Amino acid sequence: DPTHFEKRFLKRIRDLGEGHFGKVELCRYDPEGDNTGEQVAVKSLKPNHIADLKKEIEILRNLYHENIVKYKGICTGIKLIMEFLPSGSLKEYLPKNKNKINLKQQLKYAVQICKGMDYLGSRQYVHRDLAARNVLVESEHQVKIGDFGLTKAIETDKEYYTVKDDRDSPVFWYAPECLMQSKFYIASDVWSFGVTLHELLTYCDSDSSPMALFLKMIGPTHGQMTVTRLVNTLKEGKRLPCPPNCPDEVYQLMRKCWEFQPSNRTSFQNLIEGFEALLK
Ligand SMILES: COc1ccc(Cl)cc1-c1nn(C)cc1NC(=O)c1cnn2cccnc12
Repeated sequence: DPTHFEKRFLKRIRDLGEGHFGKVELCRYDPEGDNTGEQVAVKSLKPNHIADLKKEIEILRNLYHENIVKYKGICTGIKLIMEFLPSGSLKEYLPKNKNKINLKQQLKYAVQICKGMDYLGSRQYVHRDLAARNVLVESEHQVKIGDFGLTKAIETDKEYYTVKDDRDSPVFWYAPECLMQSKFYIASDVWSFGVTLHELLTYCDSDSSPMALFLKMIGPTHGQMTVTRLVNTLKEGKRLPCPPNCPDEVYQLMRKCWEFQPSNRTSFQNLIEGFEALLK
């Protein structure tokens, strides 16, 4: 079985990244024992979260798209084995490559994120975690959606999935329905995409991050009152400002991701056409 990675041959090299419950490591699968084996990215949990990882593995095993990270297999306790992309995420790549990545490349990356996301939605799934940290860089010409840790299936003939465990949520990327009722629609991922586009256009600058910008708008002195204050700001019609050097035509497309009601938001296909017209 080419998708079965034996524990004895999966050699840990170094850490790539870490979250609250999981971590990704660079390993080499070396059955020959001479360091000629293929490098792979391995996701595992820190010592039920085990059940969630098993559902995440089965989602990725069945996704096939040029802008979705490639599933390679499993190591059985279970580890998810995937292709290794040495450039890492946009969050680490963009601050180090501003000279190479111009506006034309930023908009092509935006089209690619939209294509991967439209494919996920056609498979009846809602991501719930679309942010620059979850987009990997294949090359200066290609990006891939690189994590599916919070992904849920939407029931047939239903418009949304309700999440009970909303602990450690990326609130500054969440649409009003997610914050107010814990409801996740395909239109909620469109809202998240608008915030990821803002990150891409600022080259993931820490000082102008969505969290930093919203906290200036609401006040960084609230604590447990932060989310209510965020909801009030959005209900008032306030939104993230236009990124520096971002043309108005691009900002207007970003604004279409942030219509208050999910049913009024632009689709991923409408965004692709919008960006393709600006690229011509
Ligand atoms: C999407 O990334 C993550 C997802 C979950 C976690 Cl827990 C950490 C990262 C992460 N943090 N950082 C800083 C870098 C990461 N990842 C890579 O560099 C990487 C390279 N190839 N690859 C393939 C699949 C997944 N990740 C990678």
